[PDB]
Amino acid sequence: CDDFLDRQVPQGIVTGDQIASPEYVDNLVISAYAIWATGDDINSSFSLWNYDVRSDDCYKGGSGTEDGGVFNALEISKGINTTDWNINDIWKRLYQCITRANTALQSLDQMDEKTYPLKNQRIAEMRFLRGHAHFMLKQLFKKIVIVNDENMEPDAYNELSNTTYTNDEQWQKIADDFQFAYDNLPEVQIEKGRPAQAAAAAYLAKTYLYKAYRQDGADNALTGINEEDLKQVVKYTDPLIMAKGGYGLETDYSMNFLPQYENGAESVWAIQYSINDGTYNGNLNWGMGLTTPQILGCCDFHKPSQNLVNAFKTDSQGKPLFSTYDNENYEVATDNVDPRLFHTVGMPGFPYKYNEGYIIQKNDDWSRSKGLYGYYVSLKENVDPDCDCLKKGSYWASSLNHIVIRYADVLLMRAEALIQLNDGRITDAISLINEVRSRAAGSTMLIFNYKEDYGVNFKVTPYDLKAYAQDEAMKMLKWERRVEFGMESSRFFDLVRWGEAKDVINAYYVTEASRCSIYKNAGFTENKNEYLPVPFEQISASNGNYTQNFGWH
Amino acid sequence: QIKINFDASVSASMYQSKMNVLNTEQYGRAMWQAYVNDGENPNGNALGYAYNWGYNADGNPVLYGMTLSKYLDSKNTMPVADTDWFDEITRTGVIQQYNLSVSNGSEKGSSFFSLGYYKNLGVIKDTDFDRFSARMNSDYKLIDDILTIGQHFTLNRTSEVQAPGGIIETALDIPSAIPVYASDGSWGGPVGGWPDRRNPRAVLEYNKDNRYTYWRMFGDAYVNLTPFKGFNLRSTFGLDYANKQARYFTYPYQEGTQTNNGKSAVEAKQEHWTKWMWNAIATYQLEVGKHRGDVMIGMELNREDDSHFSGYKEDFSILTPDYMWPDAGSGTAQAYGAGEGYSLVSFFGKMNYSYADRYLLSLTLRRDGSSRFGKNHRYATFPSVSLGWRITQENFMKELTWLDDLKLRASWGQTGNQEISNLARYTIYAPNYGTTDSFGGQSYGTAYDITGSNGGGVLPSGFKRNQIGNDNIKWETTTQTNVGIDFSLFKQSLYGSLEYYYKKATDILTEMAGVGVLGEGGSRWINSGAMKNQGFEFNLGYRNKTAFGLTYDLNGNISTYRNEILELPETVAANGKFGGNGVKSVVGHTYGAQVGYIADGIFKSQDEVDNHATQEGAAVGRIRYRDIDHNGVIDERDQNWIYDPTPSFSYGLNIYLEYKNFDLTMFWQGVQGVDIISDVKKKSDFWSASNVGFLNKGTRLLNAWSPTNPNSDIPALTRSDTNNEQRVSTYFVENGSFLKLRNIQLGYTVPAVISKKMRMDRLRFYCSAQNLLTIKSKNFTGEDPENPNFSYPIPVNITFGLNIGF
Ligand SMILES: [Mg+2]
Ligand SMILES: [Mg+2]
Ligand code: NA
Repeated sequence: CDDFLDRQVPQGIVTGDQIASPEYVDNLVISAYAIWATGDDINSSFSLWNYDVRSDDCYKGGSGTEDGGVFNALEISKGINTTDWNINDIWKRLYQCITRANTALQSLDQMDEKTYPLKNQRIAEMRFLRGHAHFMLKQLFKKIVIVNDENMEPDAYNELSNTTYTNDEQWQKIADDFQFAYDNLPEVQIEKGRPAQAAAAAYLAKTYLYKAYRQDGADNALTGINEEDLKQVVKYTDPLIMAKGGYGLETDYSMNFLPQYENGAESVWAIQYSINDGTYNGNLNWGMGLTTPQILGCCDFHKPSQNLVNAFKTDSQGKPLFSTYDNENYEVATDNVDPRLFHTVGMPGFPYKYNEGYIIQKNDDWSRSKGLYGYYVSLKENVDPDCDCLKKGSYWASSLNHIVIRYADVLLMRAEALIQLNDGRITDAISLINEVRSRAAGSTMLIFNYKEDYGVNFKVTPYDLKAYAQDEAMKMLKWERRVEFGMESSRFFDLVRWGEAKDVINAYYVTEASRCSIYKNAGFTENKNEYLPVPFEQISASNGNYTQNFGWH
Repeated sequence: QIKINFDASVSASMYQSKMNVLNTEQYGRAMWQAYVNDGENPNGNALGYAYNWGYNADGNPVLYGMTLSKYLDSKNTMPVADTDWFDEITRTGVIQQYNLSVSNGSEKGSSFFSLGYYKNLGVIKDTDFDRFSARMNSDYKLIDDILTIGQHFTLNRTSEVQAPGGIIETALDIPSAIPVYASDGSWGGPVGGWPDRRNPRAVLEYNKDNRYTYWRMFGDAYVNLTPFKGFNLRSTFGLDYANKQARYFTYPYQEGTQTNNGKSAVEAKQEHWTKWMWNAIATYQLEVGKHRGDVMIGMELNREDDSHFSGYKEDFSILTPDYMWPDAGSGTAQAYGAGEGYSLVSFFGKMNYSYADRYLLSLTLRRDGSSRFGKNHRYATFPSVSLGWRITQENFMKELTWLDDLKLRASWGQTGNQEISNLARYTIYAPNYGTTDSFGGQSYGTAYDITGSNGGGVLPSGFKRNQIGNDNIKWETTTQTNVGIDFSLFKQSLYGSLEYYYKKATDILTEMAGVGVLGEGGSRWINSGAMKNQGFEFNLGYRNKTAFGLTYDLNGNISTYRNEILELPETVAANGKFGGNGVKSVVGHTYGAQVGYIADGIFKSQDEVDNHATQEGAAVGRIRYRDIDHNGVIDERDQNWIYDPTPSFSYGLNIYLEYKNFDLTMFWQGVQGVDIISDVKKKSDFWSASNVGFLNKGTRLLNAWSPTNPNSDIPALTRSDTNNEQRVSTYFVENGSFLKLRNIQLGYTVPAVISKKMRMDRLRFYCSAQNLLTIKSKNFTGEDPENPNFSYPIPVNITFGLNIGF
């Protein structure tokens, strides 16, 4: 009677052998783009705002320090544990991205180009995704596992080890993917979710940059700057490639952070959050669920630091105050300010995201903490409350696209590599800086009246195309990056690339302790805190194959 | 000969304890204490507490007292309370139950007819349950002692409303300062920085209409056939059908910061569970005077299919259950459903033999198959021999007297475990589009707006891995060898037994989560290793009577066992799962043993800190963790075996007393010398040991070590756990020894000479009580030590009843 235990089969399911069949293959491709909108969490955004509170840009926020207590530890650099659930989380999650990319490659690789004249184009897409994941995994941890054999069987995974490659050799493997993506992506994607060739380039460069500040030793301190790495950053940022895909700078900065201008000509590659789309409440950007202003009732995380509000001050010559900005807090009526502030930090006495029927105040309705973490709001990931694109599920989320690569990044990175080459192309790097700066200059759309109605005195001026010292050109480069990327989670990562993590962060820790009291007992341990630890649960479960990070053992 | 059996029962049910939480008053103390301890100014708190405080001459901080405004609120819409939040959502429970059964039996055929009713108003507010049942059994002898056909039948109807998931637990970390109702008498809730957590009582209201309805038919029909003498085969077929329907109403809410944005919705759920069985069984037996046999052979098929589906609709214009059906919706919708199933087949047989009621023996073999597995290993065979020896019946231990019975059993019996996921063996891919709720995000959805249109229609979907398959999975086998002694002494007044089991489980089935690089869906049902479990049980009782007709029977029990893991795949020992928290492989240790740091009290002195090994966030008032390294730093290698859930022994005792028509009977159970490990102490002993800030906390953290209170084991109050106090430490292990009066019951039996006056036979009233009193050790911080992960006990039952029996 064996004709009896075979009668039943799985319901609503593809079993495993069938997934390899090709009719399911564009399903797999799409499923791998999806997770980037559908696999993050309130506490573990794939924008990594959570783990940029370490930077001198932002405070945790919320009720008090007892709320999300493990992110307070990070913010101050004390109490961080190799077992903290939040870190083991971000690990597990970004490797969940990869499963989808490799499942897709395990079938893409087994197709027929004659039958599928888009095989190489969609292999570039999956490898490009897999890159994007390893890159953020490298930023957050340094000593990552490289999972890049799409045909690897489940039990081969037990013997994987994060030491298999060296530091340069891991960056190189993260390059090897974007390089393939560049050599096989179309110059335009009629579906903007897919990266264009220029998108795989910018990343390819960005990867070489972080590879250029070599930490070829045992600890996280710099061991030299590689010029062959930098020559590659100057290569794949050439405007002749970026023209070939239609990319450039927007007329007005604010356009990169408004739902009305998703996918403009500065959005080199972005996650496509969407609503009214069949999903329970939307493929919304649920990762910014904590950083919605307290006026909605929760939760006032991701609050911008005064140190950032001040770094927009300018002299009467329209330049940053490179050595005097933090002495006295930004005073609206006396100081010349950079316009980029009013798109990054919503300040008290001002409208919350241009909607002047929501003016920010110093009260229960705008600080969940009674002023502990301040009275400032991050504007970039949040929107107008009257938007038809903001819903409430568990937290408040929108459909605002999250950009991974802004063309400004391309320009500044290019300027960075040029300056660091000191081959007389410093002037060219300056000229690139002036493209980004002169843009922010005119960006007074939506805020032109501010001069009369609030007394704000805009004044930003580009630098003079003369000679500059390599230490001097870096100084300005760093600053443009500081003002151009406020609250975009790049900031902490930038200092670790530069290797001045300990020096800058501790100096922020003393200046800011008079203004925020959570920063009193804080302190950056050098050669340890440049990178999160490797999760104990993971090292534990590798039965000897994993190695901890320096200074965590 | 017709028999009637009537029963009736009222039962009251009450919580008698709970984890004491903060007063709205105490809460303000503790927050201030944590503020000043941490040396930051306690009048910049975000909750609006007003402290006046100062220094006590030694130079230490002291609280003078506390004023809150009348309203928690810049606009006076929410008022401060002292809500006893657990009391607001708790009730006394009352059970009503009746059962009537009629039974006609002829020497031709017989028939039974039951009718029962049970109704259970629960100990939570706005939750009830009731249940009708009717039994109809009968059989028919179609040829005198040759051929018979029979039937069995039972029908149930059930209706419940259920507490949402852990409201009690949500009811204890909502601050008592939050008011049930607000100013206008609406529903109340947090505001401002008060913790984001919804009025349990509101929730209980909004959920009072989510009621389901459930029906069940089960029973069998059989024909038993008996050719010639002493032999009879019989087949039976039986079935079991069940069905559950419910509407789940979502209504809107604005309760301070707790919004819903006005979402209304209903979900109509349906679930069907269908099981059927057919067997056939031949049974000969012989008995040539002094010599007895029982042989038995049979087979039995079972199949289960079940399925469930769901219709969900948004946006209603009338927020009631009369209007809120899906047809009446005006917004977006969703549909859900799936089913799973399995089947089992069983061939088997039994041996039974005896001499002159002296030397016995029985053998059993069975072969079992299951849908769950691949064809490779689908069956497996379980033999089982046991034998015995009634030894007083022997023709030489006859003089002995004083003892009346002494047997001597011994079993060796394999047995199979099959209960796992119906889809154990598949790499499962599912097309998760994203149609389903999820807390915080983590949809894990295969949909994505590939075109960048922000959507406005159906989106490209995909597939996603839910599991990894192993086509090598197989049964699990327990080899249990038994051995013991049945005995009975002085004129059958002293009785007992004495067993020694030795279970041994082989190829244990669990579902193993995946290594983290493996990624999504890495998770699979494996067979991992073996485990041993052997112990000794001892039962002994004495019964007698007295002059003044007092009959009594005290029966006691003492148990003890040990348990050891014998073998684990390296990957599975390395990751914990069976113990050792992924620091120390659990082979050669007890199932569930844990490993963590060991806590050496509190630093009471900067010197204690200083001539202690280096500790990260150690200061005066934090917990001092020892250096098992003995290497001067504490890092993570400094941890050994701290938990071991095996009891030292376990014991029980039953008491029966009978006197002057009365009927007393008690039941005591206990365990001596166990460990216990829990989390509750993160809620009772720290301000800052949880992920969300400002929830309500326990009551003994008021006793925190401070300058003004040394010699306290509870570490100091701080706003941010910097000694990682909530690592896995001996702090969290307590003694859970205990002793528990389970049931106790008194009963009066009307004497038979006057029960008949109103035509009966047995008329008896009774009173009982389950879960009456417990006895814990002084080293346990409380709330029922045999379930230490709960911050509340099992509620007490008290029952009045009567059993009529015409
Ligand atoms: Mg979008
Ligand atoms: Mg040590
Ligand atoms: Na910071």
